[PDB]
Amino acid sequence: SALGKLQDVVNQNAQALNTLVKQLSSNFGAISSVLNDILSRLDPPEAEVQIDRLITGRLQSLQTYVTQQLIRAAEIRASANLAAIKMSECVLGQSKRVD
Amino acid sequence: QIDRLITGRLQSLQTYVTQQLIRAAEIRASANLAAIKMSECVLGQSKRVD
Amino acid sequence: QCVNFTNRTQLPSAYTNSFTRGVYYPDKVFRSSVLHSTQDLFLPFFSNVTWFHAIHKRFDNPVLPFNDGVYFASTEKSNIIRGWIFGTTLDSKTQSLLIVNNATNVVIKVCEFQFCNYPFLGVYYMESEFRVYSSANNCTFEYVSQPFLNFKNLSEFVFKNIDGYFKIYSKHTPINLVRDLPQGFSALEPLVDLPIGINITRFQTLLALHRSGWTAGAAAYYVGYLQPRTFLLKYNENGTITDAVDCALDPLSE
Amino acid sequence: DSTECSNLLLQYGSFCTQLNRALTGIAVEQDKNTQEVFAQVKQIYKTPP
Amino acid sequence: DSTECSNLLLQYGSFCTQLNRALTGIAVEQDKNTQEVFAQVKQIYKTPPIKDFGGFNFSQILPDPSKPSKRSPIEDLLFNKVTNGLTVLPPLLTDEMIAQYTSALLAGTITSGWTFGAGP
Amino acid sequence: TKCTLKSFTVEKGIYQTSNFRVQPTESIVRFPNITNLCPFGEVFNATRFASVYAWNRKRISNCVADYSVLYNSASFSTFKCYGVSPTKLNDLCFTNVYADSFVIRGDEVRQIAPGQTGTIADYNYKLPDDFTGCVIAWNSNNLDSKVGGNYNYLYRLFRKSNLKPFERDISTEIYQAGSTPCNGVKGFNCYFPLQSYGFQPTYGVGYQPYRVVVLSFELLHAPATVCGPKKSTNLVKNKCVNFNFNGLTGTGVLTESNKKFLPFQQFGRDIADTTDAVRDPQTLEILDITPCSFGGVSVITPGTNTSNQVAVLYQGVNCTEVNVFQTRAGCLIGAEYVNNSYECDIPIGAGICASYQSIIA
Ligand SMILES: *[C@@H]1O[C@H](CO)[C@@H](O[C@@H]2O[C@H](CO)[C@@H](O)[C@H](O)[C@H]2NC(C)=O)[C@H](O)[C@H]1NC(C)=O
Ligand SMILES: *[C@@H]1O[C@H](CO)[C@@H](O[C@@H]2O[C@H](CO)[C@@H](O)[C@H](O)[C@H]2NC(C)=O)[C@H](O)[C@H]1NC(C)=O
Ligand SMILES: *[C@@H]1O[C@H](CO)[C@@H](O)[C@H](O)[C@H]1NC(C)=O
Ligand SMILES: *[C@@H]1O[C@H](CO)[C@@H](O)[C@H](O)[C@H]1NC(C)=O
Ligand SMILES: *[C@@H]1O[C@H](CO)[C@@H](O)[C@H](O)[C@H]1NC(C)=O
Ligand SMILES: *[C@@H]1O[C@H](CO)[C@@H](O)[C@H](O)[C@H]1NC(C)=O
Ligand SMILES: *[C@@H]1O[C@H](CO)[C@@H](O)[C@H](O)[C@H]1NC(C)=O
Ligand SMILES: *[C@@H]1O[C@H](CO)[C@@H](O)[C@H](O)[C@H]1NC(C)=O
Ligand SMILES: *[C@@H]1O[C@H](CO)[C@@H](O)[C@H](O)[C@H]1NC(C)=O
Repeated sequence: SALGKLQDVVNQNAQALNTLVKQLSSNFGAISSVLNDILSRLDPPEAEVQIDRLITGRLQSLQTYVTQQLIRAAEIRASANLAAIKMSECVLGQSKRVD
Repeated sequence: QIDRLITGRLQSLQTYVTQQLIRAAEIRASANLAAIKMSECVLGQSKRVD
Repeated sequence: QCVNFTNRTQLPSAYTNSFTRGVYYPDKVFRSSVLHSTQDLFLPFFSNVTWFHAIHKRFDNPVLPFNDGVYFASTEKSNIIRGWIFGTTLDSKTQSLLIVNNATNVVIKVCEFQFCNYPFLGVYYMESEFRVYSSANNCTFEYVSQPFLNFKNLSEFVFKNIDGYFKIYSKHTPINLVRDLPQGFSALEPLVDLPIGINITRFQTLLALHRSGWTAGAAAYYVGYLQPRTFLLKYNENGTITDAVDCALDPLSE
Repeated sequence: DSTECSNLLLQYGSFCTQLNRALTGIAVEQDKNTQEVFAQVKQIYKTPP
Repeated sequence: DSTECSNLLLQYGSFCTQLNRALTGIAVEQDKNTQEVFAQVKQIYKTPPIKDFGGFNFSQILPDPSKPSKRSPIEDLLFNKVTNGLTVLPPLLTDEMIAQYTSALLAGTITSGWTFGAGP
Repeated sequence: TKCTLKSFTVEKGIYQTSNFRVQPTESIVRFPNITNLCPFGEVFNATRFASVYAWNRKRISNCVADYSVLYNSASFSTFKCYGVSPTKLNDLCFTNVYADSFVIRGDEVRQIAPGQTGTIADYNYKLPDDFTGCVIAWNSNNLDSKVGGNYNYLYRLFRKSNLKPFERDISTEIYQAGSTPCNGVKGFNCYFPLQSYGFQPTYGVGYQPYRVVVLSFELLHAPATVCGPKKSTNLVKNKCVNFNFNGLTGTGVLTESNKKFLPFQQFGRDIADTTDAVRDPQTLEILDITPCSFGGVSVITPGTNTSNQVAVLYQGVNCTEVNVFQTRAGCLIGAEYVNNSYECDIPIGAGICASYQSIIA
C-alpha cells in the first residue's frame, strides 16, 4: 500500500470508464438498450420516442462522466502544481519550510 | 407519472452531488492550506511575508 | 398396471447441508478470468437439503412440491435412479412431463399420462418391468437422446421452468465418500432446454426395483429448492466456474 | 418504500451507486482533511504543572 | 452507426462539441502538468563516469546501464509495483524521457547542488 | 480545420477536426448446419394414401422443415397457400406442422379451402375459416387407378350435421334419412354412408384421382421449434463485416482465436459485457471479434501566414487501414520522419513532435 495514491487515481479512472461503458446496457425506460432491436421491432413514430429516451439517458450519463472527469482533472492539476512546487523548492534548492 | 418524478428527483440529486463535490474541492483546498499553515507557522518560524 | 408397495419401514426423511453445491452456468456465454454477478434462481449456500434413502427396507417415493425449481442430487452406484415425473395434478386432467433413462436411451415425452400412485421400473436378476402410467392420450413433445447417466457416482441435476422453457442442468462427479455430500465446488453444465410449455407444481422420483418380493438397491438422493438470489461467479483462464459467492448469505460474502 | 418506483428506477442503471460513491468519497475526504490538519504529532505533549 | 439516432441527436445542438472540447482540455492539461513537474531544466546533465562522491552511494537512484529502460532500481521497482467510441491518447512525454528528465535533475543536484536551478 | 475552428486563419498547432470509421463492407450471416430434416418423404412419397374420410394426420415436430423443395417441384398441380405466403415459409418458424393426406376427385380439390361448400367440406374434411397453411394436390392416375376399377378409396356421402373443422368421422353406422329406424339393414330410406370412387385410368381430368396433402401451421404459446432452414454466407475473416451468428448481430473484424471454449458455450464477453469472442455454428471454431477501427482525425499545420501544407494524424489507427509513417499515437500522413532531434514545435504524442522547415516529424 505504499503506492496507493497512484493506484487510486488509476482505479478511479478505470472505474469511471467501466461505468460509462456499462451505462450503455441500460434502456432508461425504453423497451431495449439496443438501437438495432428498436429500429427492427417498431415503426418510426414510436421508435423515435424510444431512441429519444436512449439518447437522453446516454447524454445524461456522458455529461455526468465529463463532470466528474473535470473535477478529477482539477484535483490532479492541484496535485501537479504542488508537485512542481516541491520539485522547485526541495530538489532544486534547500527549503526552510517546516514539513 | 412515476418516471417523471424519478427523472426530476434524479436530476435534483445529481445537481446536489455536483455542488457537493465542488464545495468538497474548495474545503479540501482550504484544509490543505490550513495544514501548510499548521506545519509552517505553528511547528516552525516562517520567513514567508504575510 | 400399478403395484402398491406394502413392505416399507417407517422412518422420517433426513436433512443435511447443501455446502456450496447447486451452482449452474446461468447462460451460454464464455467468460474468462472475470468475476460476474448474476441474479437468477439459485440454490442457497449451506441450506437445509432434504435427504432420502434407498436401502434394505427403505423406498422413498413421496409427493414433493416443485416450487420455482428443484435441485436433485444423487449419490448413486449400480444405476437404480431412472427418471422423473413433472406435472400439476399427475393425471389425465392436466398435461405432464415424463423423463426416463432405460437401458438404451433417454426419452422425454409430454403427454396426459394417467400415472400410477407408485410409478416404478424393474430389473430382473435385464429390464423387464415398467409400471409408470396406464394411458397416454394427447402427446405434444417427444425427445429421444443419449443416456445421461460405497457410492461411486454423484449426479447433480437442476430443473427449472421459466417462460415455457424447461432447463435441465447436469454434472457427473467421481466421488469416494461413503455417506454424505462431499464438501467442494462443481459448477453444473447445462444439459438440455426443452420447449414443453406446461405448468409444473409437483414432481416424482422414479426408481428401479431389483428382483431375484422386491429388493431396493443402495442409493441416496437429495432434494433442494431454488430461490431468486444473486451469485458472484469466478471464471478462470479456461472459462470454468471455479468458485462462487452467495450475495445474501452472510455480511462477509455480501 | 414504493416497489414499482424502485423497479422503474432500476432501468436507469448505476446512477445511485455513482452518487453514493461520490458522497462516500467526500465523507472520507473530510476525515482525511481533519487528520492532515490536526494529527501532525504522534506524541501527546503536556505543559508542566 | 445508426443514422436515425444521429439525426435525432442533432436536435439537441452542440452538447457533443462541449463534451469533446472539455475532454480535449483535460487531455492537454495532463501534458501541461507533466511539463510543469518534470521539464524544469533545459540542460540534460550527466553524472561523471567515476562515482567518487566522498563515500555517498547513489546507485539506487541513478539510472542502471544494464537495464534497457535506463531507469533507476527504485524507479524500476515503482514501475513494476504499479499495475464504443472511447480512445486513450498516449502521453506526450514517454516514460523513458521522463526518466531522463529525472536523471538530469539528479545529476544536476549531485554534481552542482542548487546552482543549476538558479543559473549555470 | 478552418471549418472546425470557425476561422479563415489557422494558428500553428495540431487540431482534432474529425473522426475516421472503417466502414463495414460485407454481411456474414452464419446460422447452424442443416441437419435433422423433417420427414416429408414419408408423407408425399408414400406408397399408399388414405381415403378422404379416414384421412391420415401426421404431427411433425422438433426438426427442420425445408419448404423450398416442395415449392420448386414441378410434380404438383395445386400449391395453394391460405393465410401465409410460400416465400416466407422457409424463414418463419412454427410450433407444430399437421400433415393431412387423402385422395379426392379432380373437381373436389376446390372444396378444400376456407369458406367453401360441397360434400367433401360438409361430410368428409372441413377446413376452418381462420386456416393458416397450404393445400398441395397432384394427379395420381398412374398409381391410384386400375383397369378393373380401384374401389379402395371411399367418401362419406351423408351425415345428420356438417363436420367441425379438422374432424375425422370413421363411423360405419347406417344413415337414417327417414322416420323409420334402419335397424342395421340398408333398406328403404336407409343408405350406407361410405361410397367408393371407382377410379379407372380412362377417366376425365375432373374425375381422375388427386392426392392432397394439407399442411396446417399453427402458432401456440409454447416456443416454436419447427423452423425453416437458414443459409450460410461464406465466412470472411480479417475484414470489418456485419456478422449475424445465431441471432447475435454486430459489426466487427472476425479473426482466429486461441480461446478454448467449453462445448456448451457459444459467445464470449469481456469485463465490460461486450461480445469479443464467438463460436461459428457451421464449423466449431472460435473467432475473436475485434471492433472496427475508429479514430480521431487531427490536422497538423503551421500558420496559414507561413504555409498551407498540412499533415493528418489518425489516432490509434494502423497505417494499413487508411509520406506515410507509423507512430505509437497513430498513423501520420503527409510528414516524413527525420532521425535528427529538435525542440518540440507541434506536439504529436509518444515523444513525436512535428515542425515546419516541408513538414517533418
Ligand atoms: C395403490 O395405493 C393408492 C393409494 O392407497 C391407490 O390409489 C387410490 O385408488 C382408489 C381407487 O379405489 C381411490 O379411491 C383413492 O382415492 C386412491 N388414493 C390415492 C392416494 O390416489 C391405488 O389405486 C393403489 N394401486 C392399486 C393398483 O390398487
Ligand atoms: C554502492 O551500493 C551498491 C548497492 O548497494 C553496491 O553494489 C553492490 O556491490 C557488491 C560488491 O561488488 C555486490 O556484491 C552487490 O551485489 C552490489 N549490489 C547491487 C544492488 O548491485 C556498490 O558496490 C556500492 N558502491 C559503489 C562505489 O557503487
Ligand atoms: C432442517 O430442517 C429440519 C426440519 O425441517 C430441522 O429439524 C433441522 O434442524 C434443519 N437443519 C438445519 C441445519 O437447519
Ligand atoms: C427404452 O425406451 C424406448 C422408448 O420407449 C424403447 O424404444 C426402447 O426399446 C427401450 N429400451 C429397453 C431396453 O427397454
Ligand atoms: C385430450 O384427450 C381427450 C380424450 O383422450 C380429448 O377429449 C381432448 O380433446 C384432448 N385434448 C387435446 C387438446 O388434444
Ligand atoms: C399452475 O398451477 C398452480 C396450481 O395448480 C396454479 O396456482 C397456477 O396459477 C398455475 N399457473 C398457470 C400459469 O396456469
Ligand atoms: C487451463 O488449461 C491449461 C491447458 O490449456 C492447463 O495447463 C491449466 O492448468 C488450466 N488451468 C486451470 C485453472 O484449470
Ligand atoms: C417424391 O417423389 C418425387 C417424384 O419421384 C421426387 O421428385 C421427390 O424428390 C420425392 N421426395 C419429396 C420429398 O418430394
Ligand atoms: C457442417 O457441414 C459441413 C458440410 O457442409 C461439414 O463439413 C462440417 O463438418 C459440419 N459441421 C458440423 C459441426 O457438423
